[PDB]
Amino acid sequence: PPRPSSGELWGIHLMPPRILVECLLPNGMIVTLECLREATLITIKHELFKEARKYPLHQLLQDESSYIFVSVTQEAEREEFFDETRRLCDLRLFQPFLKVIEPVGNREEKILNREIGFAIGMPVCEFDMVKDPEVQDFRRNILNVCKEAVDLRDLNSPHSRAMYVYPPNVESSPELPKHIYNKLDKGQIIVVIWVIVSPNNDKQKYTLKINHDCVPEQVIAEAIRKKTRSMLLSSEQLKLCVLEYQGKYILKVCGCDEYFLEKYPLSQYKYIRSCIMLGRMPNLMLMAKESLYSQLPMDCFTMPSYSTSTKSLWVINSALRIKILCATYVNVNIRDIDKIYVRTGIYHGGEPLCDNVNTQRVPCSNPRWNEWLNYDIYIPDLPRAARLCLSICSVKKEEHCPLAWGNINLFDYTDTLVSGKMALNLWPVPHGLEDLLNPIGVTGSNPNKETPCLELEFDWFSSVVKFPDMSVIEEHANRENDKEQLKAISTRDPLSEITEQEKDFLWSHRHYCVTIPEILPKLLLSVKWNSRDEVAQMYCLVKDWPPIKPEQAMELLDCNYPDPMVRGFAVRCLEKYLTDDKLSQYLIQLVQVLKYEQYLDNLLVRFLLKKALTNQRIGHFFFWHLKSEMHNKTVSQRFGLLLESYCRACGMYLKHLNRQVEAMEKLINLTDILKQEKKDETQKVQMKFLVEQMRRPDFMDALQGFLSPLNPAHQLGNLRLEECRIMSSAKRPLWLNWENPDIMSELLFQNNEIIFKNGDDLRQDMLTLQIIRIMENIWQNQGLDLRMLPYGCLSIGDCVGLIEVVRNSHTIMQIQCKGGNSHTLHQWLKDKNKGEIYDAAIDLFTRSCAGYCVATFILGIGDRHNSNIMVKDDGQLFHIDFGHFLDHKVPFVLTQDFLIVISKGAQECTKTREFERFQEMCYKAYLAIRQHANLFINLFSMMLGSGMPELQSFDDIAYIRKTLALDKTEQEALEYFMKQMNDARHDWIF
Amino acid sequence: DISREEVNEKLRDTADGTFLVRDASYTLTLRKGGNNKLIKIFHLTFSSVVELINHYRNLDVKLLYPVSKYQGKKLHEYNTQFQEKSREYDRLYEEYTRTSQEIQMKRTAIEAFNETIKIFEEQCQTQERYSKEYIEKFKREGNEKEIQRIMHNYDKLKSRISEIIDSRRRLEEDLKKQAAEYREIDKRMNSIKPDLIQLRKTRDQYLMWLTQ
Ligand SMILES: Cc1ccccc1[C@@H]1NC(=O)c2cc(NC3COC3)cc(NC(=O)c3csc4ccccc34)c21
Ligand SMILES: Cc1nc(NC(=O)N2CCC[C@H]2C(N)=O)sc1-c1csc(C(C)(C)C)n1
Repeated sequence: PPRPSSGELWGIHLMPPRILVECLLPNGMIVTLECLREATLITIKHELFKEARKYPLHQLLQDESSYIFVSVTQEAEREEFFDETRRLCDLRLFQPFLKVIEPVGNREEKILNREIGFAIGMPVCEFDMVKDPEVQDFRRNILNVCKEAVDLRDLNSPHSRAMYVYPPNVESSPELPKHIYNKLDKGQIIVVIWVIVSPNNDKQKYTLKINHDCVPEQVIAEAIRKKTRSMLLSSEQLKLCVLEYQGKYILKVCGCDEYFLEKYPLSQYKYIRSCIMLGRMPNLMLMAKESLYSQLPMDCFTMPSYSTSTKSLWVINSALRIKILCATYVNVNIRDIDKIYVRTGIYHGGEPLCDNVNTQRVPCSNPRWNEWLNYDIYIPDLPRAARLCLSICSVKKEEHCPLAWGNINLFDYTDTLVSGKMALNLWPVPHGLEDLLNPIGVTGSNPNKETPCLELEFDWFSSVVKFPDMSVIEEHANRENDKEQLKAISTRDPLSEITEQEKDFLWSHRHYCVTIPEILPKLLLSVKWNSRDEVAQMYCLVKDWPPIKPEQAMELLDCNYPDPMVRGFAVRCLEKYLTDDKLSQYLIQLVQVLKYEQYLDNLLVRFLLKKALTNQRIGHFFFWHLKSEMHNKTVSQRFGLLLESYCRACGMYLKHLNRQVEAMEKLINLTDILKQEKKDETQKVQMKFLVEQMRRPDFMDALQGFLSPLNPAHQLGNLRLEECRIMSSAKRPLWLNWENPDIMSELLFQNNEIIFKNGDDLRQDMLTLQIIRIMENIWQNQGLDLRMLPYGCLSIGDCVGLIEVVRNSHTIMQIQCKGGNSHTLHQWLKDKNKGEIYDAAIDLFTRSCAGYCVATFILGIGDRHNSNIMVKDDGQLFHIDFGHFLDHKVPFVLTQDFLIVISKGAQECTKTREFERFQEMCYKAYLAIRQHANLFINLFSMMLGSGMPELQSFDDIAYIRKTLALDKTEQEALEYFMKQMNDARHDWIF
Repeated sequence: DISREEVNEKLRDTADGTFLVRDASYTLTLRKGGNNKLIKIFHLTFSSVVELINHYRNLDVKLLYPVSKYQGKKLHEYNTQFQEKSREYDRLYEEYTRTSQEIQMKRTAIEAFNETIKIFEEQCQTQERYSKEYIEKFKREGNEKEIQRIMHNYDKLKSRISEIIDSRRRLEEDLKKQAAEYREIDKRMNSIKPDLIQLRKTRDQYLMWLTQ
């Protein structure tokens, strides 16, 4: 099992400077050697064999080059330390000892296996010992997706490898909004290409002015032409040279690892489109093709070690029946709680297929029922995604409360109906759930066998009952001026109530609906899933359904749509239509919806793992998102088996990921010590402790020269130690600083700053920030020029995360503290940006302020404290720390402060020329989100699975409807919002 | 004009076919399948809603059970006895979550001790294998001063195993101490949570603007 802390030994956070390690020599002897914690295994082995000749049986000991160290780790496994560069402190030992042996078996296999294990945080050999067919099949079978992806990466290998590793960071649509054309100078952008031309950084500029819609090759071509101008050749001799040498070069963003490897327009690359908006100068570096292509690890994925009568369901003429026999364990007062009973029910996702049926009451002391339970459903009428939910329940009659819960799939991954005896280790009830059953939670037995175990039995029939193949089902299955009614439901939100009248209305016109694809979600929640007959018709519909937007397909992957034909349609809509761009931005939701899938092997994971191993930028976040949720016991096995399959095939990025994982562990451990044993000590004492530990060679090596988890394009080079510090908070977050080793850091990122926080759940912030991005994206691509700042935030594990530092930004509180008044906020922004920038920086303030008032309101994150709003020097306003608000629990944050800045004039301003615009911005902004309500509802709907206290049911999400005023006419909703805007007019420390 | 979060509250552990009326932006909800149906009323073969509702009561499904409307300072005493239980519980769940992790830790540290001892026992087999030929050579040569160094070392090796074995065996006992402590925390949780269910339905109260 994973190790529970990041300590250097079991029990101990930090080894002291010198450790006595007990060495087990291969001749038999025990020698007790004093080692430095930082010491390498090379130096330990050398000092061991020196001192080993002072002991008996020394004549037996061969050259130390012939031997390797073996010890037990905190994960309770035998690690063979082949890499003897590793330090003592970094080994993660159980107890301070080492065993000298001669190595055995296949070398590269064993090393790779440890490497896969370290990144995941679980040993590989633990999967090898799992006694489960679905698990062992998943492992053998999933390698097919991996075989595809490796075969896809290596087609036209030089270019296609580079594309994997440095995918173009590009928008979804080439067409750019009209408000962005007007940033350009008569259809054209001024660019600077740079070149290195000698061992020393002898730098040369090339300022070009080129069509925004040029490809990188054409941008290169213009560079070549400019160099060639001094030379005297024909026009058709320029051409010859330019043409051949267009495709020996690659453009790269100065300051980070972002390459222009693909034939997209220059404007479609996010970095350029950002420069156009901000009105900045692009600096790209020119760089030789072979000089990148050589750096590419010539990689190759070789395969690992690991590689009866039936009748259809509809031939069986009976009602479903289950026997509840008895339970092993009940944890109960036996005084206050008298009796206990097993509540049961058959569910299709969250909706139940038939009445619930209970057992008789028994005394807690002897929990044995031994009773056939009768379900009000025919066996054929069972759908594919049907499953049993049950729980043991207590009584005071007067008071019912659930003790342990569990759900079981009624069909195997091989579509076999369950039969015979079966034990089920139950689960503890979640925190604030008082429902008798928990149909939401994972399906299967508890890995922790030290829990209440419920025995039960299912009927045996002549043969092995299987669910029929699709072709058999396809066989069986085979009004005017109410189209105003159909379209009018197909626009209404996914959480809106659809009456039994409107259900019967939709089902009746099902065949028509094929015209209006977007209605499928509404249509499906009208089907009676407890009808073999209705079901089979739908299946024929879904099979011949037109495609739909991904944004809308994503609805069909949440809890409410557990049917595999419904999900398979959805996944197919993504396979075809979802762009890498778009994928990346909804990756949080897509991973989380893997939970709701019934089986390990399925179309969605196969889709995701393909895309993850096809594109490294998706792969990186794919890894983290998954790894972060590994501590969670319900999902660890699946996500583990998945992260295993990825790490196997991902290539050389595993080594990059290990260095990240290692760097985070040190930081976890470092924080843990300050949080626990050094908790009381003053700021001076701690800071003294921190710099001492941060200077050590084990720390410096592990946390220098690795890629940021927030962004793998950003390299983190040498620590600027003098600028690293512990923050003020009682959780002790770490402000870190890095030199940027990129050759031309000066232009873009001289300093990478990251906050490392231990102990606070950052998933809420992570989900909030994602949504602010999409609100900006919707506004921007519709012509509404509102500028948000969804800074970087990543969860790396259980209340451990990183935060991007927005530079040159101060909280409103900061500004207040220095002076004070309304005019001082203005004066600061004027003070900083004067002349022909003052006009542009107020125009930035307005737009940012508007967006974080509309988004703030719709999300219900209004009435925010001043300390939580920041301003960049250039004038961009943004909100921070969305966790700090949703934990603690006026609609808008608009203040007379900011109104002075936007109007930029007389203090006594009710309305102004400038103000009126600002207001019209908000209305257009607000109305833009209202018209995209459905997407945000669905984004939140897919994150119900995820354990978050704020998103546990659809009832929580319904606040969004109230803010958007979806029920009311559009015109009305403007009025509703305008109320809130007006309404939000008007000792600060306490 | 009740909310969608208040229909579900009133259908919870109700028999199927319970019914009630609501205002729309009227809506006749119902309990059947273990669900919440909607059958809206447009405000029509019958000359009333009042006349209409009364027939069905006697897959069109019967209105078995009705919801009724009916069921200051002696509720301000009970909210005080909801603030005690809710603190006491969260404190138990705090202690439950810790103990849960700490048990899981002890269970790893045993597996580890097992694998550690397994290594050290192999060392005894290693040493007895190799020492065998050298012990005999020293017997022949009658060199006790050197057989003492071989035995001394073995005395530390076999001695070190015992120290680890009690370390393991001491933790195995502490596990059973912690496990029991864990069963009693969960016994005291499950015997408070029901109380906090039917002292919540109590929270529903008359609506006045003033607080406390
Ligand atoms: C679920 C939801 C969706 C969309 C809007 C609101 C809600 C919440 N449901 C509510 O009833 C509620 C109420 C407030 N505030 C009180 C109103 O008067 C003060 C705020 C919030 N916001 C969030 O919880 C929220 C914002 S982004 C994020 C990310 C992850 C988890 C939760 C959140 C909601
Ligand atoms: C976006 C963001 N940007 C930040 N930048 C800065 O703090 N500074 C840059 C200039 C100097 C320094 C300052 N103003 O003192 S912190 C942060 C941020 C985002 S979530 C967060 C919590 C840790 C509070 C949760 N914090």
